[PDB]
Amino acid sequence: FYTNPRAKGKKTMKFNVLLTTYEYILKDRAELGSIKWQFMAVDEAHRLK
DNA sequence: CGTTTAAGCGGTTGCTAGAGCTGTCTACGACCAATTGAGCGGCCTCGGCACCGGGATTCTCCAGGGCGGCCGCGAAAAGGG
Repeated sequence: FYTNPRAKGKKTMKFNVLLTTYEYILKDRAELGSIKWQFMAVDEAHRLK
């Protein structure tokens, strides 16, 4: 995730696109909600109906 | 300890049960008065068990009649002087 993971400060990102599923969104919402996302793409949006 | 499997969580999709609210009404139960008949106590009487007097029935005992054994006793046959 982090370009500088050993630093104690605000760590910048290293990746560009993160592919995930719904289960790990509901499992790791605390570790993924504190990221300033620029774009979001949700496949099979009828699950979000 | 290795492996499988089913619990846990999230999700669909419609209908129905049930809680809550508002409204109406009707049968049902509280209430009261008059009444009376079912419950509690006593009083009287019979069914059955028991007590007492009287009469019929069977078992035990005392006395009479007959028979056996003794007690010397006494008439009689045989021996002796």
